[PDB]
Amino acid sequence: VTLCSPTEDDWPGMFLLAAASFTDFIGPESATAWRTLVPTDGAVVVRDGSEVVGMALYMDLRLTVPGEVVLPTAGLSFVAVAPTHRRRGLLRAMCAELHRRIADSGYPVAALHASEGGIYGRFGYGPATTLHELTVDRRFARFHADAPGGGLGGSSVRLVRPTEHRGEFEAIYERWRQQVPGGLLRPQVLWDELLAEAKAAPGGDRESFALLHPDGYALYRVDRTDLKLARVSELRAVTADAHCALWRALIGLDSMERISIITHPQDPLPHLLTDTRLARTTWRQDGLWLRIMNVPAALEARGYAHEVGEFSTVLEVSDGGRFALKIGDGRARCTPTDAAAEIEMDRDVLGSLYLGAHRASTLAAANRLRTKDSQLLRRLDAAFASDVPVQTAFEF
Amino acid sequence: VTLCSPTEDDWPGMFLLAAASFTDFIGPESATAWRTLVPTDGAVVVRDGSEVVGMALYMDLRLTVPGEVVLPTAGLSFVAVAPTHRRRGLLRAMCAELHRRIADSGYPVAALHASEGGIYGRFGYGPATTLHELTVDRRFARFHADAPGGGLGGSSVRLVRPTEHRGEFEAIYERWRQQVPGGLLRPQVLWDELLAEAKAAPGGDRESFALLHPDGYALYRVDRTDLKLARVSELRAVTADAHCALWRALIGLDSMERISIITHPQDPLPHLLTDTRLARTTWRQDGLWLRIMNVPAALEARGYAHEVGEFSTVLEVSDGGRFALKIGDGRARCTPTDAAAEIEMDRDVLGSLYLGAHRASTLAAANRLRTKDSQLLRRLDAAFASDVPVQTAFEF
Amino acid sequence: VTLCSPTEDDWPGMFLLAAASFTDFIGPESATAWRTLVPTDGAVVVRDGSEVVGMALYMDLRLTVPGEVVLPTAGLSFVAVAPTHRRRGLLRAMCAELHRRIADSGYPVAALHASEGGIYGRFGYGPATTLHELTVDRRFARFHADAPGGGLGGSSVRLVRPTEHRGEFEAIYERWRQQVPGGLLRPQVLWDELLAEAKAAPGGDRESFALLHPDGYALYRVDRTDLKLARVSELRAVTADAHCALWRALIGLDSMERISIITHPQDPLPHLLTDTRLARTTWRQDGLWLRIMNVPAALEARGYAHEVGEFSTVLEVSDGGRFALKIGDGRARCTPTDAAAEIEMDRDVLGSLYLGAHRASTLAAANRLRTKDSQLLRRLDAAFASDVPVQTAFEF
Amino acid sequence: VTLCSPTEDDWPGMFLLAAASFTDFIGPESATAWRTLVPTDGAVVVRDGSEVVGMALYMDLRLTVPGEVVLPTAGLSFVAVAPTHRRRGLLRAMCAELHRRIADSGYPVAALHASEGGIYGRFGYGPATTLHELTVDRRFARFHADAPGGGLGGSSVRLVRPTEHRGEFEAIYERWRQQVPGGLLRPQVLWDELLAEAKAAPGGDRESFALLHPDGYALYRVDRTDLKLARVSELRAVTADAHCALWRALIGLDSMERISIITHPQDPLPHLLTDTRLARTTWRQDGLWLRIMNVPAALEARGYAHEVGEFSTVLEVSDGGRFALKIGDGRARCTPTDAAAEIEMDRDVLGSLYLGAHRASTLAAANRLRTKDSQLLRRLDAAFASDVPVQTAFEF
Ligand SMILES: Nc1nc(SCCCN2CCCCC2)nc2sc3c(c12)CCC3
Ligand SMILES: Nc1nc(SCCCN2CCCCC2)nc2sc3c(c12)CCC3
Ligand SMILES: Nc1nc(SCCCN2CCCCC2)nc2sc3c(c12)CCC3
Ligand SMILES: Nc1nc(SCCCN2CCCCC2)nc2sc3c(c12)CCC3
Repeated sequence: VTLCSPTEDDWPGMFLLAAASFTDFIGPESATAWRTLVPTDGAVVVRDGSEVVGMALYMDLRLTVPGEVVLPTAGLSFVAVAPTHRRRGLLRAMCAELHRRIADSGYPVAALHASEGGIYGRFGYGPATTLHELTVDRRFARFHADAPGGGLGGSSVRLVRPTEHRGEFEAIYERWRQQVPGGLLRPQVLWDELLAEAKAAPGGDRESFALLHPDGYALYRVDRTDLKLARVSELRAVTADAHCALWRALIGLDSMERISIITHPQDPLPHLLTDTRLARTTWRQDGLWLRIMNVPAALEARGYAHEVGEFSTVLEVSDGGRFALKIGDGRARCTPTDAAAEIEMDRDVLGSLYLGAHRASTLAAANRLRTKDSQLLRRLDAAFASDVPVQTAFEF
Repeated sequence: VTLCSPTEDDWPGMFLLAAASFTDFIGPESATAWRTLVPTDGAVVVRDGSEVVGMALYMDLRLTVPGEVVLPTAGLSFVAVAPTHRRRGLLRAMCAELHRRIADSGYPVAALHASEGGIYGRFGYGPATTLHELTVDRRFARFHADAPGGGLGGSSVRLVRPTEHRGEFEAIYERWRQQVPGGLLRPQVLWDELLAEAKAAPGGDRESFALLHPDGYALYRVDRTDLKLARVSELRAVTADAHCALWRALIGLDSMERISIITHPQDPLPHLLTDTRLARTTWRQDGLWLRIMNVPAALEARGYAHEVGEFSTVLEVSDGGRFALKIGDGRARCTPTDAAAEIEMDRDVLGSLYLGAHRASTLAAANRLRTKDSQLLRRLDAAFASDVPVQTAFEF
Repeated sequence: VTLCSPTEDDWPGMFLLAAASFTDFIGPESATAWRTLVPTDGAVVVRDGSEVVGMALYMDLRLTVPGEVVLPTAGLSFVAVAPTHRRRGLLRAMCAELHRRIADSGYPVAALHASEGGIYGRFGYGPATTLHELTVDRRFARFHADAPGGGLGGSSVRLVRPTEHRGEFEAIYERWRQQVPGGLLRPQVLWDELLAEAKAAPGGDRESFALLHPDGYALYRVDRTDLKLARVSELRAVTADAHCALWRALIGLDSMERISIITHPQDPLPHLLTDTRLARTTWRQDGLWLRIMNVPAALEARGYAHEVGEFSTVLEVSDGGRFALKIGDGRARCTPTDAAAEIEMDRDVLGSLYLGAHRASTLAAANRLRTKDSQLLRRLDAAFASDVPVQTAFEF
Repeated sequence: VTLCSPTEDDWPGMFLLAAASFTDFIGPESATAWRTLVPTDGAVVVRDGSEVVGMALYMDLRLTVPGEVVLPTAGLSFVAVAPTHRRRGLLRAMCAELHRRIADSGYPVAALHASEGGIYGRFGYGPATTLHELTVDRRFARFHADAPGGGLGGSSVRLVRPTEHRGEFEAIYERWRQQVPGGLLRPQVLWDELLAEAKAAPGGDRESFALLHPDGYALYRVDRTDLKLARVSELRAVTADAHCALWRALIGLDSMERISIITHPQDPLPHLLTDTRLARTTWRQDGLWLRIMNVPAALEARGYAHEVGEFSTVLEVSDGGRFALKIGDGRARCTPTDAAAEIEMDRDVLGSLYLGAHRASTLAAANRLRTKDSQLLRRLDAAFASDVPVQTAFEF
């Protein structure tokens, strides 16, 4: 067992390990598209003597963070150890090698989507966004008087075939991802994939329809087995008007009993209805996980709340450095120091604060984040908070 | 049909309407205890010609709000219209009469627990706290290295009969409710009720056990039908140590597969585990609903974030007044003005911001809260936010 | 934390730990009856500083083993560690102390019923009997021509109130337990308990009825929630005639769709029907677990198959001795030796072979039982096998 | 209605009756393969006046019986009566005709797989092997210290595409079926069928993967609807090492919660784990059914336990002959006699004892097997028992 970059002849073995390791694997001729996002030296394989018994890679991604700043981001994915080589330390070896390469390439952060919430904390990854399934019983749903877009005169929302309005979706998503923390550049090849999932499958998923507004879209389909449920796969809205308009259209799906969507905890949909409770939260999970690769480069890159006054402190990341952190005017300066640490935390905890989805107060309550001054805790809390709520772009 | 204060001879008719209207009604000799919390002229009945076809009352409560300030609070409850007198405007008449009496008595706020999330918005009530059911699969649960109270040496947590350690629970709850927004004074008679629910029922609920720490307690019981589920009815912890210690004890219930609890969205339990995901959010609802009875008295009474700098603005509540609002140094001054409104909202929306559980940004996104300056929105957001997270005390 | 025999004043604390540790606990005034089966120095408690945080005891039992031989048996039960004192090594301390006392008292074997199949292997306990739930769809059930007791003329089976025919049940059970491996003497106090479970509970279990034959009985009751299911709590038959007669009566319960019973894997009921498949096996578990306390005393006490010819060998139990074992004429001689071991196994594996419910071939296939001669394996297999099939008496 | 051998022009009508009679029918161009195993005069059809309203056939099979002896075996299958011709005695006519031809061809035994356990007893078929579904919760599964193949150094097990390692599977199965009672020669055409079921179906079964050891294999696939369940379709192991190695690989399927397999009651898997209970028995049924066509030829062909001493007796099969049976040195001599019968049974009961999966004691308890000497019962029991446990090869 040795660690190597895969050659063209390894990929068939990687696809076999993929098929056996991921229930949701989309076959090799669709994995061709994701491969384009893997840089030269983005992948490691472990061979036995030889078949692939281990693999991991990263993709080149652009992640939006608070202050509408776009970071280069190594997206970890396609991580797998053969069932025949468990408890052999292959993951520890592969992750160490990719993190070496990710750091040496100058990525300030790495990101992934977890298959279990227990594996990735020990490698410096912290859950950074929260998924929120809302299911609406749309038979009872009435919009509030105060809701926009309920006036006698035209609807701006159209029902369309997704495949025929790609450019409009691309345009809206591009505007969306640039102004929202958690947003990812979605390259051409993943739009090719998204619109091939939109056509009906023989004895699989049903036809996907689109609701198109000048400033937003929604892709939805009826569930395979529950024919009274509509699953909103993706809703992107740039303006509050577009968000409300699109929800009026979805509550107008009179053949459905329930609309379900995976959104963020600050989704305003409940407040659009006369009865907040009709939009039930039916499921919550960690979305994107973040590993801060370079602490000073990442803390300096994002914006901070203009509301909190200027303040200084010393932050220690366990096996990650000690830094004089000064925050004011929504910018941070982060420099090396040997001064006494006022605030200590593991690198994963920093990942979790970074997009401003978890409050420092909460992590401190669990002792994930040590300090002896609670004034500094309130300040971190307010500084790291995000004006624009954190959303999740797409699974990779 | 006329509106009257009930006399001693009306209560049997009220109890009949209660039994027919509330599935969870606890019989008349236990309703005797709650009656003590109803002031003279706290109740209205509607008689037909005569049996009770309508009733509503308020109880005298002390609600803790941000800045560890305790408000007198009218707690609405025992609201019911006979199934024979629907769409007759009896609720509108009864609520109007109680709100007249509540206001004239000098209560700055009123509060209730909703049976539906659609009834109470139009009477000025806004959902103000969020309930969060966490279910833990305790077979997989491992505490983090960073977690307190996992060191060789004594446990401070004891397993006890609830009935034999009342004074200790009372002491801990009193300390808890005084330092947490949403906290309610729990009077003697509701401790009498809480410990009568703690004994096993013939073909009903099972025996309740207590986990007692110097600085916290947990009441739990095994579910009636699911014998592998433990329901934590109530966990109160004053210190992070007490909260962690009590959870180590609950994960130690080796005969159970799952521990469920109703807590708040900022509960640190997920962050105590190596796997955040093992604490699944299985259910979310509006907890306490708030009606601000006197806008200037309530905005002046609570504390605000010291982090946001001093700022002034003009707030209009629909049919509720217009006020020059100046906030700085965590105090607010709120005075009458006829100046142009910068910020507008219905009274219910104010109820929802008041305990700092909903962000103004979120309500603004839904157009529940109108302004043309987004800088002022960020400021409201930060000012009204609560350092100590908002919890729910007990249903009334 | 120290290990002590409990005094009369400890038992209230033990009952508290019991109530919190066992979902099926029957309250203290019924635990009074089982207490009579606990000898002086049969119990250990661990106190903290003081409440009971740990307890274990054994009861004096008479277990029937192959060759209709009755062994004195320490029955372990009432084992519990407080949820506040997990991973503290209290079980290891308590089990060590009881095993010291059990051995020094001259018990050749100890036995228990497991709450998990993973705890008790490391303390020398092997699963020794197998439980088998058969559910019959009695609407389709027809007895075979070859079945006894289907002839024109009287039925010998009567439907009776259990409480009125105690002596007859006692008589039949006494005959049953003396001729069946796994049989236990059931003392007077556990008959007092068995017939108090036979009366209907308010919002609990339904009335128990009895089917009484001269040479067997069946206790059954309709399920709480499934009113088309009859649960046979206990069927004891001395003669094949009695077993068949009692099943004709149970298939005659025309208001029921299904009869369920927990029996042994060799129960002949399937072979009584024209359709073997109508008696579905719906559930299987380990019944009684056995720890051989004195290897030579236990191997010498039981009978062996007369069919296998005389043979000698050397058996090593890990940390349990090495013995020259000679078996012939259904007796064994077991003496100390330092000669080379032909057969090796952990003490738990011996427990599992002892009642002849597990085949040595099967344990050898799993490498629980090492030898290099497969002829000796066939011989062990045949010797240790039981003519009369192994059954489970009652849970303790 | 008359009984005829089908001509080439009957098969389309037979396939229609098949499609309407068997839910699991695989279409006509796959039935082409099984047809090759049907000898000339292996099939009967009943025509009405003309469409096929009745059919039955046998296939030429080689069944392994105790003593690693291989019998020619008529495998009954494709038995069907049109729903329009029930209770017309067509099955009785067709079975009589095939049994005439099977006997006259010199097959000592016939075998089938039942669609109901109630049809086939009256035609002389006895259930002879037992199926056992084990489901493992693989999250908790830990192998015992004593288990083979858990040492630092290479795994001998590989994850492979089934279609690319046919010869290896064939080799291992050939070795397996020759040394195990219940084993069947699997001809080339049924390997062609087995590896066409191994590829993913559009809106059907998922891709099948293989775990390959030098001395064993496992075919598994994720369930259609339960994506956390892996179904092991087939596990064949020649050595205990291979069996353990393959189970370590299956417990290493970390994306699955549960591994299910259909195996035999003596499968050693439970004993490989620290917790026997984690391998739950979730389902049991009759596997292969056996009809002894020639009693003396079949009793003479198989081996018997060498452990039981030489003994003689007289066996009567109802309408099947009376025989002087002498068993010693694991051989039997079976000759015609008119001497008094010591042991009587229906032919089906003999089928059930023949592979040594049912104990004579058990069948005697049900009066399926009459004798007045219980010493002779113990001897039959031991003689007919099988050293190597009885397994089920494949459904036909
Ligand atoms: N990165 C990829 N993603 C996907 S689908 C996203 C599934 C999300 N998971 C992600 C993990 C668990 C939760 C949910 N497919 C492929 S194929 C292929 C790649 C790749 C990389 C290069 C070859
Ligand atoms: N206030 C009371 N509460 C209760 S139990 C709390 C149930 C919570 N509900 C509250 C509403 C819906 C959700 C859940 N019982 C009684 S009796 C009695 C009173 C009263 C007042 C005076 C006579
Ligand atoms: N030995 C006892 N048994 C029972 S009920 C049997 C339950 C079976 N379990 C046993 C374990 C798990 C499976 C199923 N109750 C009591 S009270 C009391 C004793 C005792 C001892 C002295 C005070
Ligand atoms: N013998 C065959 N088997 C199968 S699939 C095995 C199904 C098992 N059943 C068997 C019975 C019920 C339980 C389960 N298919 C065919 S097609 C075709 C034949 C045949 C014979 C000649 C044309």
